[PDB]
Amino acid sequence: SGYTPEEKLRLQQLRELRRRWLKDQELSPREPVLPPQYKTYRHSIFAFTHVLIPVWIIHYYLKYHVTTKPYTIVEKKPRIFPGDTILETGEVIPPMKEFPDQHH
Amino acid sequence: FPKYEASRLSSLPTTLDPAEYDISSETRKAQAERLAIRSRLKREYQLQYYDPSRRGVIEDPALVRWTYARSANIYPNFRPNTKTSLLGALFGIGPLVFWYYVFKTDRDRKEKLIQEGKLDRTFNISY
Amino acid sequence: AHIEPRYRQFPQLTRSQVIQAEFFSATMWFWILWRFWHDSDAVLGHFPYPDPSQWTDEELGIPPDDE
Amino acid sequence: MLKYIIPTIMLMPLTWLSKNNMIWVNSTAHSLLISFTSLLLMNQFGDNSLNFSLLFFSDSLSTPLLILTMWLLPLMLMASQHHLSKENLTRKKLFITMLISLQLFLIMTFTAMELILFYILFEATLVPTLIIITRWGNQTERLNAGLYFLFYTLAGSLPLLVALIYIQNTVGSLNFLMLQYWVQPVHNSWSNVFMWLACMMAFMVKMPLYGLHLWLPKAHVEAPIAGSMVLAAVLLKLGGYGMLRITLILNPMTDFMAYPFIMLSLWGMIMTSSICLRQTDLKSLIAYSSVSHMALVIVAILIQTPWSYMGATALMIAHGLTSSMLFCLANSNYERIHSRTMILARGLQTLLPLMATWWLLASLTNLALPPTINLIGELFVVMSTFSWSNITIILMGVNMVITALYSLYMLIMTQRGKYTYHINNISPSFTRENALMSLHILPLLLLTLNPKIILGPLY
Amino acid sequence: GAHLARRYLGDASVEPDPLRMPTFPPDYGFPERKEREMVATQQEMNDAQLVLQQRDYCAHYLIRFLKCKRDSFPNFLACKHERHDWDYCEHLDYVKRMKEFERERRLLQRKKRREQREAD
Amino acid sequence: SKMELPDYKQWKIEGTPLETVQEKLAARGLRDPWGRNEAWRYMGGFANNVSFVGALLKGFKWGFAAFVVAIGAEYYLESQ
Amino acid sequence: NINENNPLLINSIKRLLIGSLFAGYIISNNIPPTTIPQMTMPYYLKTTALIVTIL
Amino acid sequence: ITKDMLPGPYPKTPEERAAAAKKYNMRVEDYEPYPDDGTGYGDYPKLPDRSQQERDPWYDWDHPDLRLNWGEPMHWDLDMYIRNRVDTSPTPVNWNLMCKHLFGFVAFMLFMFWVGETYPAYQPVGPKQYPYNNLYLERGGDPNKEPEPVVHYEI
Amino acid sequence: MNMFSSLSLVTLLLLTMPIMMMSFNTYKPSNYPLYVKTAISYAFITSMIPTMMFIH
Amino acid sequence: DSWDKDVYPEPPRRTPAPSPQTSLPNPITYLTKAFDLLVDRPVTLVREFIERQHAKNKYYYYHREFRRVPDITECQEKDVLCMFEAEMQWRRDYKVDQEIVNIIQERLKACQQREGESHRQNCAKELEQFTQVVKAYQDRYHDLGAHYSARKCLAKQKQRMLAERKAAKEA
Amino acid sequence: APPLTLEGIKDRVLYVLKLYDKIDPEKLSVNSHFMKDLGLDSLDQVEIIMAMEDEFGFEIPDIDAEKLMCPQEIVDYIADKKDVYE
Amino acid sequence: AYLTHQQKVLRLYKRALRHLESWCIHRDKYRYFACLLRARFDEHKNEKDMVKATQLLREAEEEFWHGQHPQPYIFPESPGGTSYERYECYKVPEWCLDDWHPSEKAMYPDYFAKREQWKKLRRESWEREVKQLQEETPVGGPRTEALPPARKQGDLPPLWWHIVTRPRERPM
Ligand SMILES: CCCCCCCCCCCCO[C@@H]1O[C@H](CO)[C@@H](O[C@H]2O[C@H](CO)[C@@H](O)[C@H](O)[C@H]2O)[C@H](O)[C@H]1O
Ligand SMILES: CCCCCCCCCCCCO[C@@H]1O[C@H](CO)[C@@H](O[C@H]2O[C@H](CO)[C@@H](O)[C@H](O)[C@H]2O)[C@H](O)[C@H]1O
Ligand SMILES: CCCCCCCCCCCCO[C@@H]1O[C@H](CO)[C@@H](O[C@H]2O[C@H](CO)[C@@H](O)[C@H](O)[C@H]2O)[C@H](O)[C@H]1O
Ligand SMILES: CCCCCCCCCCCCO[C@@H]1O[C@H](CO)[C@@H](O[C@H]2O[C@H](CO)[C@@H](O)[C@H](O)[C@H]2O)[C@H](O)[C@H]1O
Ligand SMILES: CCCCCCCCCCCCO[C@@H]1O[C@H](CO)[C@@H](O[C@H]2O[C@H](CO)[C@@H](O)[C@H](O)[C@H]2O)[C@H](O)[C@H]1O
Ligand SMILES: *C(=O)CCCCCCCCCCCCC
Repeated sequence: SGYTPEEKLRLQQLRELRRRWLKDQELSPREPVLPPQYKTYRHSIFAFTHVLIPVWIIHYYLKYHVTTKPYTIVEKKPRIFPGDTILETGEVIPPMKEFPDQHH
Repeated sequence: FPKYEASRLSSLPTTLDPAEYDISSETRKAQAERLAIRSRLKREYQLQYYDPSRRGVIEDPALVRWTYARSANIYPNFRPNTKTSLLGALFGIGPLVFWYYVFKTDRDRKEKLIQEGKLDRTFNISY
Repeated sequence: AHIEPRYRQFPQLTRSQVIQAEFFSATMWFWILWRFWHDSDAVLGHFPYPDPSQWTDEELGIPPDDE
Repeated sequence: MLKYIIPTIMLMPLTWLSKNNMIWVNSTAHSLLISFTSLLLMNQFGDNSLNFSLLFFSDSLSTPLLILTMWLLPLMLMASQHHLSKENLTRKKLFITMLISLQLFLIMTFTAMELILFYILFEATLVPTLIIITRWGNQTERLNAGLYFLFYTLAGSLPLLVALIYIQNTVGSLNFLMLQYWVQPVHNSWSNVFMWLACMMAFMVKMPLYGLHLWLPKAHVEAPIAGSMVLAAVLLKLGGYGMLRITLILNPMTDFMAYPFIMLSLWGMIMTSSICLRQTDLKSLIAYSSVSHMALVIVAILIQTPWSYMGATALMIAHGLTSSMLFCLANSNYERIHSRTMILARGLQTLLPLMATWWLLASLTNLALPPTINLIGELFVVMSTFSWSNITIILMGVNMVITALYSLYMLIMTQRGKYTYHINNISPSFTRENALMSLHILPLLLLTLNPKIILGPLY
Repeated sequence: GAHLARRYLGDASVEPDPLRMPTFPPDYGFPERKEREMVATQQEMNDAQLVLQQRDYCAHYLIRFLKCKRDSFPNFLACKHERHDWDYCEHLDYVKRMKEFERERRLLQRKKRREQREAD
Repeated sequence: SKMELPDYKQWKIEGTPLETVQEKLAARGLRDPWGRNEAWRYMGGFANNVSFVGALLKGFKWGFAAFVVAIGAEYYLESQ
Repeated sequence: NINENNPLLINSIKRLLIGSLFAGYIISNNIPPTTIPQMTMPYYLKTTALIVTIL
Repeated sequence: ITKDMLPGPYPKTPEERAAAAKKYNMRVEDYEPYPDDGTGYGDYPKLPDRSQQERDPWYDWDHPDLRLNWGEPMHWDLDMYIRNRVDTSPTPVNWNLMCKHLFGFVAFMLFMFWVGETYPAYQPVGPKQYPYNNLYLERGGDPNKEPEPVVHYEI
Repeated sequence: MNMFSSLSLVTLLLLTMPIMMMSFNTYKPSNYPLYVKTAISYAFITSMIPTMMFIH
Repeated sequence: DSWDKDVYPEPPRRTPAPSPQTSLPNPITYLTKAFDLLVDRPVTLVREFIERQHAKNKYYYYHREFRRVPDITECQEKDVLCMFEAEMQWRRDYKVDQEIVNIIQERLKACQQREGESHRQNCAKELEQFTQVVKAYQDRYHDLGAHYSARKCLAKQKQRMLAERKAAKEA
Repeated sequence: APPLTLEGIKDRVLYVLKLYDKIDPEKLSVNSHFMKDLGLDSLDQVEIIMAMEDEFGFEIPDIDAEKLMCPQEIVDYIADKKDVYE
Repeated sequence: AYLTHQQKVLRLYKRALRHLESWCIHRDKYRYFACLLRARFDEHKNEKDMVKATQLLREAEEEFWHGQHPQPYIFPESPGGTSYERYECYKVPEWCLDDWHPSEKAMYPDYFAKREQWKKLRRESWEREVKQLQEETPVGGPRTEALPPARKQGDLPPLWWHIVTRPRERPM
């Protein structure tokens, strides 16, 4: 069932050529012939250029442009609980009424 | 072993097709000349595909026939008959009349409700 | 490189990779045992389930069948 | 408008008096300068249009179309100068003259204040377009394509001429400002049914309307690249622009006269999107894509709501830049393999990486990826059609599914897969070709930042 | 639970219908029922921005827990006692609803007896 | 750098489930001629693998010991 | 050729391993309550998930 | 190509059937036009309706991705049968049986969901009770109407 | 509000900077993958500050 | 500040005072101080510099006032010169009314966010004001079509006024 | 992966055959024809190719496999498919 | 069918072994059942009546279809496998190097010097390859897709370029 002698011979001759071709794909020592052309400090300039400069720009943008227009930044108002003291007015929020203080 | 029931989208495996087996000298003759046509077309292609001086596209007449057969050759071979007219009427006029009554009926209902005040449009001011 | 392939043989291992795997496998079981000790309720039930058939008719205000 | 008409005319002496080796450099440079000054048209007011004289006016509808028209002339020159390189010098100058004369008729068509002046210029564009297709097309079928283009248009235009003259006789004026104040309602009658049809059929053929679209796959395929760029980007929008203006004088009859044409469009787009799935010719696929998109414009114009007019205006501009870019992309392949068959050259992303990026960006805009102005227009039209009838969401939704399939099918078939082995002349993309692609996509994507200038008068 | 087996595979005429319960007067069989007491005022729940589903009869314990949570930040393990107080209160609320279901069932049982005996 | 493969004479089915297969085949009068090609999978560091129960209990020994040590510390920390 | 000794591989999985152990506990104990957790039920409803998993 | 090599009309005579088969690089025995029903096929050969996914992967196709050879007649529906689209390869389970089991599973699950909606599961618990006339004011009730009082008692 | 709003936007802006650098030829493609990974790690840190304020 | 508080109202702010019940340090407190020093301060100085430049070049711009012209009600039919002015006026008032509905919608959205879980009751005034303004806007401008005009608006009003007369006639 | 070599491939091809109980490991050489020299049949050859697929982790199509009748042919086929040139 | 009876039985053997291996999974269990399956094939090895042999093959195929694995094992790089055609996007034809800019070619002066020699070797051999094919092909074209070797010294096997210079299986 195997190869015929003609089949074997053609494979033999292609094989020599293919292996020579693959060998020629190897790069020479000088190639490629390029044309003319520690963590802390490395991590510091990243924080500077990617965190501080952007937050500077964004804070300036929000503080003097976005927040000077109505309803651009809308916060949910703080939760007020009994016993809290309001900073704006100093009003003291009354405590809740006495519980049955039942425990279990 | 329940037998294989071929479908349009689930073809019959060759290993279960009787035509594959019980081969005759007449079938082996057909295969030989089928393989000849493929071998002759392969040689014609390879002689161009391997030509060092060829730079371009190897024009394939089979591809040209295919794109031409599915465009320019259709009307010359068209005949208005019972099959084409019924199909043309069904798939050309059919859907248009259908969607007309769907939208006309739906829009007539809506207009009637709006006239009487029974359609809620409380916040509808964009259209 | 640091590790070379072997033929039909169990591969080479580093001490670091084996120790770290054991430590995090052990840390998993400490966590489960630690939480189970302090939080068995979250797995078994936080509160008793009353047996409704144990409630008296006067608790539920079911009047006598006469009146 | 003389500050644009006169310099556009002066392009003709410039081309004819140029050195034989500078006709493309000079015309391209100076058509870009005209394109620059067209931005002065964006002095638009909230209430009043910009009315220059008794002849010409500009409003938020005509202004973006004018800016698109004057921008396309430079791009058509770069796209053409490769395949006309061997052409005789005087025939090269005539080719440029046809493009310039086409621009002149277009910028006057979009700004003519009187409808009969609009009609004459609307019709005058046929001549240069017909000459471009039949003289400088490549195939035998270009002659037949010109005949279909000519007689499909004229069969609708001639009834329009009679209708307009009848309207002037009875109203006394065709000036569009006058028609805004002297308009009277159209009451039902068989006489008015045919006035309505004569006022709308010329514009429907240009769009084109489904059923009357057969001229476009022929014409958009047989034309040279520049001819296809203007046909898809601008000339199809003469139909949409005309409808947007004349529907003013057709109310309330548009209420029931729109039904047959809304049905043709709603179903037409699904039919013409499905056609694109089984198209074997890349240019033909793109052409059938234009029919699908312009079906939305027809529906938006007919239902006549503030949102649909904004959406229609955005779609016309967005489609112009996208469809033009796709023809140019397909032409670059054709200039390499000299065939329009889509399956012929595959896996091109492997051989032409940057040009595969343009293919992707063009495909994404075509399938209306948000927030592109293609999506903005297509979404506004869907919003208003839903109100017109909720069930239309089913047809709009299906079309959006099919449109993505053929947009990415074209991208996958040509750019992905394995390269065809025997095609060995795929040279690297030229600077001209890369610049031509980026001059479509970059303005198209920039407009997303400021979309209000392409939303028309009802913004 | 078994209650479903009784209502679906058994006789649903003597089984509470969860959608329509209660079907008897509150005071039937209960001479002088106390009215449930609410500790937290409407304004207090409003100012605490409780979720409406959380503004039940145990809301006063929830307010204490939320206040403790804020004041103990970042110690996210404090306020355990406050959380339990709220959890226990909700357990007692749930038990009450269980009793209301048993009372409804026992009355529907009685209403059948008082109809069968009368019927015969 | 030639990869020296282990000597092939060391792979033997004796003492592996492959030997059981050969005995069940020997009863019917058959042989398994590829058994020695599979033997490396039942030999060396691949012999004896954890069960599914053992796999889950990886690290349970040290984790439990830490747990025992931790509660002792916590317990006495409360008492004192 | 088995080899899992690259630090990129180890560190990336190690962080998600710490997450798969404690992240659920941290998040649950820091998120505010927004419902009424239903903590009363029969034993067979409480342990259902645990039992069917073991089976 | 020249006009003699392009597709033509339906072949009427055996001499035209032999010319068409030669034109399409087919054996006259294997050449079969579509039926002449006026649908526009002409003499384009009718080839078996099988996906390209069904062809031999290991053969040296001139177009390996398409699994076509240069010059062989392409199926009329070639673009529908590329490996990205319609697949016709044999299935381990018969098509009709496949449909029965899929539909049967879906229909049964839909039926069982309807049953489960008729006999819902729930706990033996009375309705949850809320204060202040059932949170009438909180839920957006009108403050200018006194609501139908809702009273909840102890138990 | 100023810190919460400011920090919750730098997170989103931080993630686009590798995209802007790549698209605007101002990067050292030596170890771009490490650059992108580093930016994500820093976004996570800045995103924790708004979350802690919400938790509080 | 910059906008009118009356057009864009905001209830008084009530922030509770810190009441730490833990010995631990609050990370947010020290993060806030770092933010003020490293972000707010340098940003503020850069702005104060820019404001020093804007004070050296102070110049003004004005809000256009439009005198009232006769409405389309006063225009003789087909008198384009008077129709044009009335039509332009009507279009100016149409755009302004669109922005009025936007102001009322922006109040409503701000209230919903500000009130948190209590919005359903604490934003009933803004809901009512939004409902009334949207009703008025719908009456003026709804269903006019893309080719709307003062003439069409008048016809819509007259049709509405006629129905109101008839309904009263029933009473 | 660690690159293959012609000597590397040959060693493993012979390694597998030496673990096949129907081949004498002393009469075996890279040139031994499976039928003529080693006395195997075709059913055996299918198993040998199946064992080389498992060994090197890739499939050899049946049309190719049936023609590999000596260990050298298997070595040559594998090196060709894996671009091994040494 | 162009496969002999032998090739069909041998193919069925391998296919059934692979599907058996997918069911068994464990190597020892597979070895046990692979030998029972081999015994079944050996039981009719000498069947002489071609008619009875063909019927045996027909039944075996019917049995294989009934018992095949619905999800058999596929080698990752085999057709249908999870790595099939994974690297086709990295295979770039060699002719693309002719379009490289000179500044790109100057980076690999040694590589492109060898490349020129290969292109020279392709030109100078082409005519002999065409002539050899012409003179060994019977009238009416070839009957098979087989190709001859080179018959002389210095002759290259006809139609070799795209076999020898095809992209590497792992190009990048
Ligand atoms: C927050 C909780 C932290 C809990 C941390 C608990 C301490 C961490 C323990 C790390 C274990 C390191 O030690 C590791 O243990 C395993 C199991 O015994 C040892 O494995 C042991 O059994 C196997 C087989 O039974 C032998 O092959 C091995 O020689 C033997 O030492 C490893 O050789 C050793 O390296
Ligand atoms: C793509 C093609 C689309 C085709 C669309 C077809 C639209 C058909 C519109 C039909 C309505 C025409 O408008 C209709 O004309 C007739 C004229 O006879 C008018 O009616 C007038 O003539 C009819 C006689 O037939 C009398 O009944 C009536 O007393 C008289 O006033 C109607 O008052 C008017 O409603
Ligand atoms: C090519 C695709 C073909 C698809 C089929 C499309 C069929 C389209 C038929 C055109 C419309 C015909 O039906 C049209 O309905 C509208 C109402 O909506 C009528 O409109 C008129 O009558 C209505 C009441 O009937 C009155 O309010 C008013 O006098 C006027 O609106 C038209 O008199 C009638 O002609
Ligand atoms: C834990 C899982 C929880 C969800 C369980 C859901 C169960 C869903 C069961 C759906 C069963 C539907 O599938 C049903 O099977 C039988 C058996 O083949 C089919 O019946 C078929 O098989 C045999 C022949 O091979 C014959 O009985 C019959 O001639 C044929 O139709 C039914 O036509 C099909 O309707
Ligand atoms: C509207 C934008 C507002 C913010 C504008 C701020 C612009 C500041 C840009 C600085 C440089 C950005 O672009 C890029 O940054 C990274 C990090 O420094 C550098 O990348 C460097 O660090 C990273 C990781 O630390 C390494 O993976 C990489 O090998 C190295 O080159 C690039 O060399 C530089 O080109
Ligand atoms: C009754 O309480 C309604 C609950 C509906 C089904 C819940 C499923 C619980 C199964 C209990 C069996 C015990 C096995 C752990």
